[PDB]
Amino acid sequence: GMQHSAHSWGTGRAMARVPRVSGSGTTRSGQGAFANFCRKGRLAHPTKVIRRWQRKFNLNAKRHAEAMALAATAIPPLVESRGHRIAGVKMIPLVVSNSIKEIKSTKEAFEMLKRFGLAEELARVKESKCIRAGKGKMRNRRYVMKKGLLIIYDNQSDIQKAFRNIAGVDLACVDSLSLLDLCPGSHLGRLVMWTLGAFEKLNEIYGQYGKEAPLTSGYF
Amino acid sequence: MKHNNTLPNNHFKKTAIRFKTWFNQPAKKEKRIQLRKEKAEKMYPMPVEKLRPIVRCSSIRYNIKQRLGRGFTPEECRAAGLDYNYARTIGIAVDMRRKNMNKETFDQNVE
Amino acid sequence: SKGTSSFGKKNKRNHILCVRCGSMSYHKQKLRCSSCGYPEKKLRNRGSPKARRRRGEGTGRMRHLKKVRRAARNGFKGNAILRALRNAN
Amino acid sequence: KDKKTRKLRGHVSHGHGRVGKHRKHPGGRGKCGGMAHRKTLFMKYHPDHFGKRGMNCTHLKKNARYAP
Amino acid sequence: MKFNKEKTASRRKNRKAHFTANSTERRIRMSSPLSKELREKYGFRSFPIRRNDKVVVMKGRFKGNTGTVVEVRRKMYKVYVDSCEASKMNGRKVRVGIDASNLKIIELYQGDGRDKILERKMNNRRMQMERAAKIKME
RNA sequence: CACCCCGGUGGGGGAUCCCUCGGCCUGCGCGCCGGGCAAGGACGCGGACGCACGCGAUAGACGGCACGAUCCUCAGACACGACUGCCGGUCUCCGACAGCGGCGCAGCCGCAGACAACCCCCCGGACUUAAGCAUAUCACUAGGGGGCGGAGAAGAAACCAACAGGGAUUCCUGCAGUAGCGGCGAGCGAACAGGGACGAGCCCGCAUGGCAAUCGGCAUCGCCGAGUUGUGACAGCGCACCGCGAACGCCCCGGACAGGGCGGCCACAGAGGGCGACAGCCCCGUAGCAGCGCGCAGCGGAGCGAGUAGCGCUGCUUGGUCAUGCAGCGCGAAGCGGUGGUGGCGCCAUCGAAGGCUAAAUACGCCGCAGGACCGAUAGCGCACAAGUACCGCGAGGGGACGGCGACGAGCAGCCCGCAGGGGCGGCGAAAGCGUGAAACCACCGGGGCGCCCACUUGUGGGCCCCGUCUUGAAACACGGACCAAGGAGUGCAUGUGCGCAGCGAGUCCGCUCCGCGGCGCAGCGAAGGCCAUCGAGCUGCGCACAUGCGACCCGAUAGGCAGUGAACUACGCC
RNA sequence: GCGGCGAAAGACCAAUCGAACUGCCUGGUAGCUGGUUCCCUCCGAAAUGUCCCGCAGGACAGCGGGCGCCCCGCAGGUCUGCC
RNA sequence: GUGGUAGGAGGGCGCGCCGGCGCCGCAGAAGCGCAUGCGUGCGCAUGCGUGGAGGCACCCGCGGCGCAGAUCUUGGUGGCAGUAGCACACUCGGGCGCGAGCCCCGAGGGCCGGGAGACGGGUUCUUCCGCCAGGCCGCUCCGCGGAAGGUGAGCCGGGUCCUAA
RNA sequence: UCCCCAGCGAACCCACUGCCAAGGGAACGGGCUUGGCGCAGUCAGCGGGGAAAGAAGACCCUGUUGAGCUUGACUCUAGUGU
Ligand SMILES: [Mg+2]
Ligand SMILES: [Mg+2]
Ligand SMILES: [Mg+2]
Ligand SMILES: [Mg+2]
Ligand SMILES: [Mg+2]
Ligand SMILES: [Mg+2]
Ligand SMILES: [Mg+2]
Ligand SMILES: [Mg+2]
Ligand SMILES: [Mg+2]
Ligand SMILES: [Mg+2]
Ligand SMILES: [Mg+2]
Ligand SMILES: [Mg+2]
Ligand SMILES: [Mg+2]
Ligand SMILES: [Mg+2]
Ligand SMILES: [Mg+2]
Ligand SMILES: [Mg+2]
Ligand SMILES: [Mg+2]
Ligand SMILES: [Mg+2]
Ligand SMILES: [Mg+2]
Ligand SMILES: [Mg+2]
Ligand SMILES: [Mg+2]
Ligand SMILES: [Mg+2]
Ligand SMILES: [Mg+2]
Ligand SMILES: [Mg+2]
Ligand SMILES: [Mg+2]
Ligand SMILES: [Mg+2]
Ligand SMILES: [Mg+2]
Ligand SMILES: [Mg+2]
Ligand SMILES: [Mg+2]
Ligand SMILES: [Mg+2]
Ligand SMILES: [Mg+2]
Ligand SMILES: [Mg+2]
Ligand SMILES: [Mg+2]
Ligand SMILES: [Mg+2]
Ligand SMILES: [Mg+2]
Ligand SMILES: [Mg+2]
Ligand SMILES: [Mg+2]
Ligand SMILES: [Mg+2]
Ligand SMILES: [Mg+2]
Ligand SMILES: [Mg+2]
Ligand SMILES: [Mg+2]
Ligand SMILES: [Mg+2]
Ligand SMILES: [Mg+2]
Ligand SMILES: [Mg+2]
Ligand SMILES: [Mg+2]
Ligand SMILES: [Mg+2]
Ligand SMILES: [Mg+2]
Ligand SMILES: [Mg+2]
Ligand SMILES: [Mg+2]
Ligand SMILES: [Mg+2]
Ligand SMILES: [Mg+2]
Ligand SMILES: [Mg+2]
Ligand SMILES: [Mg+2]
Ligand SMILES: [Mg+2]
Ligand SMILES: [Mg+2]
Ligand SMILES: [Mg+2]
Ligand SMILES: [Mg+2]
Ligand SMILES: [Mg+2]
Ligand SMILES: [Mg+2]
Ligand SMILES: [Mg+2]
Ligand SMILES: [Mg+2]
Ligand SMILES: [Mg+2]
Ligand SMILES: [Mg+2]
Ligand SMILES: [Mg+2]
Ligand SMILES: [Mg+2]
Ligand SMILES: [Mg+2]
Ligand SMILES: [Mg+2]
Ligand SMILES: [Mg+2]
Ligand SMILES: [Zn+2]
Repeated sequence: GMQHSAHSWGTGRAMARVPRVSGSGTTRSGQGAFANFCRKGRLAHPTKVIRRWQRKFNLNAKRHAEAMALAATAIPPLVESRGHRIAGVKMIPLVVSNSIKEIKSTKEAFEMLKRFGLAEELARVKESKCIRAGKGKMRNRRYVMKKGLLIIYDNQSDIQKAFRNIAGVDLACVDSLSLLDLCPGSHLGRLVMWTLGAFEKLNEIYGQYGKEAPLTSGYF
Repeated sequence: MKHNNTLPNNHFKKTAIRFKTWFNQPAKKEKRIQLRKEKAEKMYPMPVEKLRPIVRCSSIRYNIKQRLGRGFTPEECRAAGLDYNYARTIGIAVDMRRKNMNKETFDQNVE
Repeated sequence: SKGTSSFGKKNKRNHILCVRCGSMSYHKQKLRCSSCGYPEKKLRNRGSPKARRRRGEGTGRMRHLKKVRRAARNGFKGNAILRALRNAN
Repeated sequence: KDKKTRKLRGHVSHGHGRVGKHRKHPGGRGKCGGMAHRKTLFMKYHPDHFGKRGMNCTHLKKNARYAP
Repeated sequence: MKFNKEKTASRRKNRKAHFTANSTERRIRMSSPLSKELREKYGFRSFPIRRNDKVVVMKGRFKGNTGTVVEVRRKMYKVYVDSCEASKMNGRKVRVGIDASNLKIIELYQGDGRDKILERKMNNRRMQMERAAKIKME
């Protein structure tokens, strides 16, 4: 909007005092420029990249919220309240053994989740794939689908290859749990399947009551 | 200005003030890790760091603590039994302008 | 007098075709192009921020530069006939 | 909560009065006029702003004077 | 997921790559599936369609028709099959443009060196299957 | 009858919505011009060729290699290789010379010109802030001049320090909005540390004298030259670098299935795009999968830096203060000298200037690539379109507008009328017939006659001046407003303060980094010497309000400056 | 172009002249004019004081609102009494 | 208990997009038009028509988030208004032609410049064909549209010449 | 010329506009109040009114907004001179 040599024509010409585009012989000539109310004008208060895009949060408070979002996954009234179909699932918290890493092909992994009663959960997510309802479909966000099972694992039970392609399955290492996985959409109670390696590490990452965490320094 | 507040010391009067944003900060970190890995692979047996001396920090605020110095003096390398030019060929850093001040810093670095 | 009558006398043409820049800006009396500054050796400092966008490098054919981008992309191997002859010996 | 602008849509003179106004810089820029027209602001809230106190130390050293 | 950062999942760049594809790429994008009788012989999933290819139409108005490919047009991406036609007003029969994805090849043409090109994809598929067999063996 | 209002149909116009081969932003990569004729221009080049784009008399695919069957408006071309891709040839003319410079020099070379984001050197404003203003500020900026490179510049202490001492530069954090400068006003404002990224060190000169041991050139193992006014030294590079990639059928609706229903299947592949609606299995793709070699030899090493440093004066500059830097001029050193926040002198301490080189971390546009809580055709770049185009200006320069049928298969001219444009019966298609088609407005038709509010039995009564605005006071003979659509104005950052919320709490703060003993707080007072509690909840984040600096709610001066362009009008002088 | 040129009118210097035109600084600054976009609910002013090259403006105070905390008796009043 | 400007506060309505979560759509989405209903109000929901591919609700989060005004900006459209205005020294006959006040021919009556160069224009020149567009009316005409054709130098002008300021 | 016609065909301007009298009112109303009237909405004249349209009054004042110009203004400065 600022790429003109525009000046106000002043008063006395029976026209408003807005900057007019200089020159003659074109339709742009004499038209208003530079103003937010002008066509092809600069928008007033233009957006800058020096905007504070990130927000700071205290690390201990973020760790408490990660703990409370983890406890939400252990409450079966919460997990079915956020849309997870957990009628077939055995326990919540469902913990699978560390022989989960012996599944090599995802056909066997889909069969494994099937015999855990997650078949209705995975099928709900796979059919929920629809085109996004706004202009976000122009901006490389065309498809939305629901959030299904989260599988939390550790480095001794690495099931990344055999499970990542199943629709409705997210995988997260236990050493780095974000809240984007634990309460996606700010809605507590994500359906989480644990491996035995990730489940036994929870008393190391967050410790027990009244005690410091062994793996996280200075966390209670 | 109006009310009771600390007097404003905001220095944005110059229209020549630039802004250094940090959008490259996660990307520079992954570039920095990749170069460190490629340096370690270029010098596979040799350590990626030099051996650096233990020096005492300068002022009265900081002379309670020691940090890691820039290089050993040539008189420290000689007392350890090395020529300082040979000492640079193995992974030892050599500082020609540090002065051998006292026996405690000398004998610690020689050891 | 000052206006419509005086425009009848404007039949001289002061700025003619520049032999360097090709704009109708070479003055006949001054013997200097008002656009590019010919016959000064360096180009005239362009009178606007948009004038580089109209007349600067890249706004023309870039006949040599498009060739040297293509050779630089391939590693400056140069003449394909002479490339095999240097490779044999 | 949202900003104040989202409630002032619809009201002339956004929040700054019809008779007064939101003009550009009445009173001057910054903290000027501390001895002329904002003297009441400086007599009240910063009575030690103007003047000099004490012996100047060109380059006070923090680490040398460290004694907590 | 696509783990290759150097390829686009961008819609804008993928759409621009489709409509401003060059003629070498437009031949590949006009591939068509083989029959099951061709896939037992050749092995590959699909092959780029050519003139004089026998074709069964799989979708659209002419679905279930068989005919030879009489015209391929890379710009506008349309394959014209014999006996998939519509008349103009002056009685002139025009072949109707069908997308190559809606055609299944029944019999592959093999005349103009195409049997070499089919065997080149067949052998590279057979060789790459041998490497993946050895890698999974080890 | 006109007029007005409401509706219907038709116009009118292009809002809305949906779309998007475009933009914007961020990251990464690249960072490669030029007498071997550059940038830019001029003119030409297609069988039918205007524009655009491509190209250069080898002129609209010339060669090699790869690809492998179409290109298409006509005509034609084509396995003796269509259409393509990569690379190379060819590459007109104007535009870099009154050229300038190096080398004994039969001659061989270089400089010029482009680039202007980043970087280095010089020159250097004013608007602005100070509620005026002159110093100050803006700002050692903008701008102009010069010069490089893929980075540049800097750089191995005549440094910091005052310790138990550190140890090139650059960058980050931090010191710190601090010390300090400042009509001590407005305002401005660093450094050592500590932590970190990255790390790297070197060289010329005073080199032999039992012989210049050194180099340049050549038509070359021999000349000629340089040179004693002094020449002299090898550790790093290079090549290779793929082609293939899983898995779907039936029924319904429909112009068409990617939809719905049922049943499977593949997945180290359920990223994305195409395909006649919304596809893991139709297609393109996607996940997945591949390396290496070759080198490093010798003979001086205490060499040392002068019209300088410094002092005096001056001008500029800086936070730099009885001078921080820089320059000019005067004076002009030493064997010891410089410095110690910068008066003199003395101490003590610490370094060695007036010669040179040096990676990395750092900066950055074009361009390429990839992304995005961005914009979605009055938006987003000025340009989604024959956009720096059309067009305007003597000139420097200025600079728009304009997107959308469908299955790109059909979409025609049969009959009647008209010179014709066309009309009417038809025709194609699911429909639209260059999407949707709002409002202003208009035609006709139909209905009805307050502009609004109230009341009811709908035409009566009662109540109502024109909104916005400034104002003591507007219906005002105050100003703005023809109508309608779209657009259109308190935002962003920094720093505070207050409140609320949140985590922890004598502590607290992840986000500079590969790892904060950095900040603030646990206690203050004083100019300081000095004194030191009888004593106190904070730190960090999030949110709002508010203050200030910034374009600062939006729009608006007359002015001022810097750099340019014009005597085609006109003024004068000359030929 | 703080320049030209003028038988002098501040005339003329490209329809521009008591300092041309172009681009930039520049979104110059404006105590001045104009405008400042949803609804309902709760409350609701001031046009005064002091100072200011202050008088079309500010800052402080007063008045409005919002948020609080604390249990201390509160009053634009009359009566009685003394000044 | 109930007015309210400047003003402050609260709770909602509405818009673009986000993370979720419930869904809808070629058996017709958004948008639009007209109705009906709900609503103190912002607004919401439905019906019918149109439309032809997306959309809705809620919870969250981000914000270039709501217009009657700015001699607002851009675009479109009215009234004004079939108004102001636009050829009014020509006349008669004939022709071509669908069509004639203006085009052509003949006659009569009038009027005034015409013809060569420069600068400037650049194909306007000339021929053939056209027109339902342009020409302040009309046109069969044309400086218009389309297709062509045309510019030949020792002697003309400039350069290969000379100098002027 | 106007006027009337065929063909062609704008602009200014525009909150909205039945007309008066007095009153009140921002102290000179088209709209308000109370009275007086007129209304087929057409053609041509016309200049009383719309405090008619032009143009963010050029007069005047204000601005801590200018510029031109002057000098015994303030602070500087080219030039001349020492
Ligand atoms: Mg814009
Ligand atoms: Mg939408
Ligand atoms: Mg003349
Ligand atoms: Mg001339
Ligand atoms: Mg206002
Ligand atoms: Mg307010
Ligand atoms: Mg006032
Ligand atoms: Mg005063
Ligand atoms: Mg109507
Ligand atoms: Mg448009
Ligand atoms: Mg970029
Ligand atoms: Mg060339
Ligand atoms: Mg070829
Ligand atoms: Mg140069
Ligand atoms: Mg400014
Ligand atoms: Mg000022
Ligand atoms: Mg001011
Ligand atoms: Mg002033
Ligand atoms: Mg370069
Ligand atoms: Mg360098
Ligand atoms: Mg400064
Ligand atoms: Mg030597
Ligand atoms: Mg495949
Ligand atoms: Mg000197
Ligand atoms: Mg000394
Ligand atoms: Mg000191
Ligand atoms: Mg040195
Ligand atoms: Mg639109
Ligand atoms: Mg645009
Ligand atoms: Mg003009
Ligand atoms: Mg339409
Ligand atoms: Mg008032
Ligand atoms: Mg008044
Ligand atoms: Mg009013
Ligand atoms: Mg009045
Ligand atoms: Mg008006
Ligand atoms: Mg709007
Ligand atoms: Mg602010
Ligand atoms: Mg302005
Ligand atoms: Mg000034
Ligand atoms: Mg100038
Ligand atoms: Mg006079
Ligand atoms: Mg003039
Ligand atoms: Mg502004
Ligand atoms: Mg009240
Ligand atoms: Mg008063
Ligand atoms: Mg006023
Ligand atoms: Mg106050
Ligand atoms: Mg109320
Ligand atoms: Mg209010
Ligand atoms: Mg919506
Ligand atoms: Mg809604
Ligand atoms: Mg806005
Ligand atoms: Mg509007
Ligand atoms: Mg308003
Ligand atoms: Mg009109
Ligand atoms: Mg008329
Ligand atoms: Mg006449
Ligand atoms: Mg003639
Ligand atoms: Mg002619
Ligand atoms: Mg015609
Ligand atoms: Mg008429
Ligand atoms: Mg009257
Ligand atoms: Mg009356
Ligand atoms: Mg009349
Ligand atoms: Mg009148
Ligand atoms: Mg005025
Ligand atoms: Mg004043
Ligand atoms: Zn030129």
